[PDB]
Amino acid sequence: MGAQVSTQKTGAHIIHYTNINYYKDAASNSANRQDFSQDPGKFTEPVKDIMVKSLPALN
Amino acid sequence: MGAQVSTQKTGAHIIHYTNINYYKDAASNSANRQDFSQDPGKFTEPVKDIMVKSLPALN
Amino acid sequence: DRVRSITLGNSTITTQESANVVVAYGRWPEYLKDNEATAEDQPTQPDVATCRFYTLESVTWERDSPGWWWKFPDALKDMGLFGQNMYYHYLGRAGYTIHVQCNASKFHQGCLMVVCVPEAEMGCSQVDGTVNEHSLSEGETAKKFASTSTNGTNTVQSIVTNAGMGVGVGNLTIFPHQWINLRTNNCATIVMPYINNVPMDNMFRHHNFTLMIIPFVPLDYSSDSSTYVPITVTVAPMCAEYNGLRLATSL
Amino acid sequence: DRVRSITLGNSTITTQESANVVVAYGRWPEYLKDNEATAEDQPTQPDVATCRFYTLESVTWERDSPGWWWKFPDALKDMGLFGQNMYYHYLGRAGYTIHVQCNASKFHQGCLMVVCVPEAEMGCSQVDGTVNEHSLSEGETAKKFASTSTNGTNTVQSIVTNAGMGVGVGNLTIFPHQWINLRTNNCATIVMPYINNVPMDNMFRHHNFTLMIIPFVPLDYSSDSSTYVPITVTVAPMCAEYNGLRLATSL
Amino acid sequence: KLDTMEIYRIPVQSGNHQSSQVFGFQVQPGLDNVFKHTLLGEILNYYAHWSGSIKLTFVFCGSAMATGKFLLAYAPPGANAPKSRKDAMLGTHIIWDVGLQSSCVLCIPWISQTHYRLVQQDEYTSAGNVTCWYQTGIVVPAGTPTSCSIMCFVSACNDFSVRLLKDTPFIEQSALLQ
Amino acid sequence: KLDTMEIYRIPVQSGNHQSSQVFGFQVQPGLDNVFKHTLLGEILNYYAHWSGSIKLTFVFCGSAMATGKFLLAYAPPGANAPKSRKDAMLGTHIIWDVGLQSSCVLCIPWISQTHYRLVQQDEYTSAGNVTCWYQTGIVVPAGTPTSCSIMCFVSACNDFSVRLLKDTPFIEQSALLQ
Amino acid sequence: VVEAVENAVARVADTISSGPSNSQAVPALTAVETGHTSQVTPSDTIQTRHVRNYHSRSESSIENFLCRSACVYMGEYHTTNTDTSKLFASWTINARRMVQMRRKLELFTYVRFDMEVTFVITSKQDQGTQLGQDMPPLTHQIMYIPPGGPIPKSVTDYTWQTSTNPSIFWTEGNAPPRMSIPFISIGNAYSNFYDGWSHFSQNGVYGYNTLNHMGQIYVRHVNGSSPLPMTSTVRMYFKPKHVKVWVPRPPRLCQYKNASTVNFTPTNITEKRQSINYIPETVKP
Amino acid sequence: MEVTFVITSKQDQGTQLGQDMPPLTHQIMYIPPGGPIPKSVTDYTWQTSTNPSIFWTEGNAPPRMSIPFISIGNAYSNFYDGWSHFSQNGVYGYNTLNHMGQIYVRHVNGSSPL
Amino acid sequence: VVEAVENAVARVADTISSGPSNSQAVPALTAVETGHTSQVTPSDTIQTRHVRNYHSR
Ligand SMILES: CCCCCCCCCCCCC/C=C/[C@H](O)[C@H](N)CO
Ligand SMILES: CCCCCCCCCCCCC/C=C/[C@H](O)[C@H](N)CO
Repeated sequence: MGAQVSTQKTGAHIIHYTNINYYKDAASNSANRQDFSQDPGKFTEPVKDIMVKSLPALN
Repeated sequence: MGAQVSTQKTGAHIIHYTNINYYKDAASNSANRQDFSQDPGKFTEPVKDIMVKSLPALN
Repeated sequence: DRVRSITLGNSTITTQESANVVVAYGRWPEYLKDNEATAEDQPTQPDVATCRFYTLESVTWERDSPGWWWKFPDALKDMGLFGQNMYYHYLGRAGYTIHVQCNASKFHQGCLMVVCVPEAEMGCSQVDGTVNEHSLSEGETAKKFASTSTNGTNTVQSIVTNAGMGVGVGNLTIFPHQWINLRTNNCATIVMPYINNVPMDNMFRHHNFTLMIIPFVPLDYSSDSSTYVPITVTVAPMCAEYNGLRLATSL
Repeated sequence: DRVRSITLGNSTITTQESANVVVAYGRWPEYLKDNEATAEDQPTQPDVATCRFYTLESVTWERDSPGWWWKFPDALKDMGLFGQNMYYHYLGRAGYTIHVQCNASKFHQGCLMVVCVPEAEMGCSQVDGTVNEHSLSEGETAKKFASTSTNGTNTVQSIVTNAGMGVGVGNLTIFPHQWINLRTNNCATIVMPYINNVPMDNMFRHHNFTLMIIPFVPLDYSSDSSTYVPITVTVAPMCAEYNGLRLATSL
Repeated sequence: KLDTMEIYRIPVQSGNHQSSQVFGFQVQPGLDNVFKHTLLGEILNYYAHWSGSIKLTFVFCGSAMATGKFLLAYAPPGANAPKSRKDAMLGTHIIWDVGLQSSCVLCIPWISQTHYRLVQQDEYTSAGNVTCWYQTGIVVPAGTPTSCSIMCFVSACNDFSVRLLKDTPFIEQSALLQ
Repeated sequence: KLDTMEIYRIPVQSGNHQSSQVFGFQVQPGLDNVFKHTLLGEILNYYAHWSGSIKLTFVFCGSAMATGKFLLAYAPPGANAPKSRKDAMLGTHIIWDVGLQSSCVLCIPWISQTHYRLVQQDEYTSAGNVTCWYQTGIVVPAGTPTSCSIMCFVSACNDFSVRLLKDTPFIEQSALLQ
Repeated sequence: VVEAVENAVARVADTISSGPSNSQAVPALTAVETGHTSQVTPSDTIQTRHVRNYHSRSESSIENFLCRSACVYMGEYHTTNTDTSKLFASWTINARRMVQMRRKLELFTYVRFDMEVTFVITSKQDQGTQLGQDMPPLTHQIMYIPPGGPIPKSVTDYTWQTSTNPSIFWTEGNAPPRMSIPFISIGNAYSNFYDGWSHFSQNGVYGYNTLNHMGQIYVRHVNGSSPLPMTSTVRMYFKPKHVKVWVPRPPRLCQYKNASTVNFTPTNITEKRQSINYIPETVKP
Repeated sequence: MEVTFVITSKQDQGTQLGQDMPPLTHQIMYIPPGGPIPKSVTDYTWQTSTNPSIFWTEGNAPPRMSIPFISIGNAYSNFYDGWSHFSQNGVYGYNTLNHMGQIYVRHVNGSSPL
Repeated sequence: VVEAVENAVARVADTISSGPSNSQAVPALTAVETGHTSQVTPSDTIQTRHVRNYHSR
């Protein structure tokens, strides 16, 4: 029946849930809360020549 | 559909139930009523040297 | 079976009339590990300069004695390098070995209860009032219970039957404890791990546990036996750790 | 080639204009081992709470400055847990990293010598007299050389050409040393191992080494350049060990 | 100075000023006036809990002929703030030498008894202080200015996180159409 | 004695006191004043039904030179409580000899026509009584106290259980903020 | 048919153990003039222990940061009146009148998402000397009009036929109405800032109001009733989902002035303290 | 936790009774520490842009929602034998550690001649 | 997809049959001073029949 089973948010130191889509448009679907990606170098390291961080910056 | 089938509470001297999770967070799940473990020795026998109970305690 | 020896650092305790040893909840002290740590700086571990027996002051067990208590830590803040490390750091962690001593002849009689109570929050003898720090602890000197209800400002309600906490004293056996029965043994020994809801804590702000000593059967003797019978406490920290070095604080 | 970083404990030093590092006699600090030990009790090793950089007070390098010296240890007896461990033990052992800083513009000129002298026994300015402890050291404050011969009771004969020891100052290069030439570099760094004739010693009774800072070429500048030029010292102990725990001594 | 660029500049100068402290402030990244309107503080003020290490970068903007060394120190909480270079010397510190590389980084590491501190910090979740002192002093040749300035940048490290969303107290209105 | 430690101490002494009973009480672990504020009674008062065996431990706190023997007896219900050692001798009993081991355990076994008894016990779910008598007597040498005390502990065995949760009658209030 | 989908949680980096060091590597010396932020950690500058860090950056993702309902409009309308225009409410759609949602959205230059729209409607008996009646439950009509549609003139206008416009009818006492709206813009993303004009001669309308153009909302009572006057209030709530944003910006410092412009009054950088060295004493007896 | 609310209403005693009110609606808002506090029943803070709120109408089933474990520690503490200030004074005991926000509740109709 | 989860019920201990005895084993003599609670059952002190106990905690 086109069900999806995925894991729930838990802690660290029976845990999954099921979902069905009812509507014909994807703009009716619930929010996408479980996607956690990053790419910080876009803003923190926007330079042409790579800087090693153990070497001096200049010279 | 990620269903779970487990046994019901009955007596001693057709007996199982099904469950589906609907929400994305595990803090939304129902209570965990069917787990029965014990470790009484933590409070009743907290001694370093084991006491046999057929032998005298001292000497 | 009744003889015991305990060695820690450069200190050693012997005894010839012991019962057994109580490991608080079956858990021995241990250092904090990586999958349970939050503070990031590398910690110091002195390891023989702090983990050794310190002896406090004695009390006199009289025919009418209600009992005594101490607060840990802050009973050891003036004990050598353990106290000095407490003064200079923000975070500390340690377990303990406690040893209580009281000897008497085969013609005396009496019974003491020795109990360790984690997070022993106490009440004031004025219902709409609060306690002062002096009323909870006098350092290496013991505070004293009463036999009747108490009055006074900022002082703890210290009638011995309610143990300063609003419970029935005869139930204190839910905690780690031993008994000293004068006909049976002459010392008690309790090993206590670090017990908190966070991995480390500040050693001046928070009292981790209270040691209580309560006579249930009063001391009694006959014609010309010895009258002076003292009780002595000796405590040694174990697996001591400190984080957050800065300038020394002052009370 | 000129940039350097040094990390110890929770402290870090950077520099952009260094020359090199001097390892006193090619020997790095290290702990005492078993085939060279005499004292029997297990020692304490705090290891991050003591082995870190402490910064002393600065001095002002004027156009007429003869020089400065410090005594080690006893310049660090009030520095946190290192000092507290010094107070409570009979025997101690440690090496050091010393770092001297002095920056100026490309329009100033001057030249300083930075030298470490083991067992710098000093003489009195009265030939048939002896020195007081105050005349040898003021803790974290530097003592000052003179440019002429000195007088006074119990004070050190401190004319800079004889270095307080009856030698020619231009020969002090036999010891571990560096130079700070204001046109070349702005800092000096010396790593010093434990140097004694016994494996451990008491840290109050015995000065292990003296740090001397002597300008050979005086500070000079022109019309409206900056007049205030300070010098700063920073020292970190390494591989620190203590034996013989007892009650705290008092001076 | 609240409406001028001088609010960003820390002043230093030559001569004997070893006894004078350069600057000092509390480590309260979401509450103290020094930090609450920077990018990091602005992000934190949407949340209730924070955790992680912090980076402070210091840049020297004097002429190419000025030299000097500074001591940058951080003290965990439990005592009052140091009043002299000797006391601050006992904390976590770095000695910065001004040279062809113009920038030094002091890292404040996460030393705490709890996993998280409150963005609205109180006595219980305090974190300590930062101070700066002259290690040697500023020396210059003739024909150069004698006063100079230093600037300071803040950012978060790669172990940093926040939680417990809330509304911010920095924006408001009295009626609609605003 | 309701506010003193003497409430916990049972008195005994030397001489001819064979006719005097030492103590006696009903077995009502959740209702009788003797048992309702101990740990076991406190747990039971949150429930309506209980079942299982009970342990009573007795410890002798006299000087190391006192000797004696006691008879500890338990009588199931159906008759009135015994008035002499001879009658109590016919029930379930143990003869305790005071020695280097200072503690004796009397176990009350589950003898009942129903599987459970009411925590709020009535005539129908009664369980009987416990009594203590001098089996020989207390003998001491010269120079020793002649009076002594005995203490008593209660706990539950490994066949014990409760059911039918309810609110407890030991806590109350007249208004909020309490 | 069942299909398993695996979720990867992303926790933060651990700290590695580090000892003493004496070398030529200088991690602490940098140069900000390059435009580069230093990637140093505590392990480069001090001695550290090993820590296994389990914290997660889950609640600071854009989707979790933005997916929460927020009010964007409130309006009132009467059942009876002598003005003929106070019997229905109407407005032009945007998210610029309530400052919290506006400032939150304005941390980014461009945004794109779908919306979930909720309405909250309440009513009240107008104050008067003669009260007391027996009215049936009130019903409400909400109609959305894309640009170019005919505009209602009154509460009995033919335009309420809503043949092609979507409408909602609702009765008081039930759960609040709700519907979802897809990403509807002639561009590839919504624009929060526009530094340009509407006319090719560099004049006309400046800035935001050139690009939005997303229709109007009208709301009326359906009963056509009320011997005694009554008032209703409608409130609109927005929640974005399936979000993407581009080009972060510094957050707004000055207070907002109007909904058409970015105009402001000069404000200070922060608040003052006594001294550049001042730090209060907190450890005192 | 699972949190449930039960809400009831009543006509105040008076000499003149009798009216025709529509069903009453209620708003419940939770405020974590540091949030702005409402001053009245028409304060802007009831916009609840980021705070979670519940709206409810009389006659329906009682409202309900679930809350996860929210504490800066590893567990909730029921007893705390310590102080709030590093000089061993200030606030004693439990009130040092809890700090879990406030709850505000109002009518939504803004109504009631009587 | 269905997934079976098995629940284990934990009932209390049975009592074992026991007859007369005359020996040196003394289960009834203890020492509370140790801090230890005695783990004796009725079968150590009296004669008992065998019971299969079905009660659950
Ligand atoms: C019958 C009831 C229908 C309700 C109609 C609601 C439609 C609302 C208009 C759709 C466009 C809203 C999407 C967001 C608009 C702006 O781009 C954003 N606030 C940011 O620019
Ligand atoms: C919009 C309605 C939201 C309702 C908000 C209810 C939140 C209640 C606060 C959450 C924390 C409650 C958890 C228990 C608190 C204490 O730790 C325990 N009572 C024991 O200490």
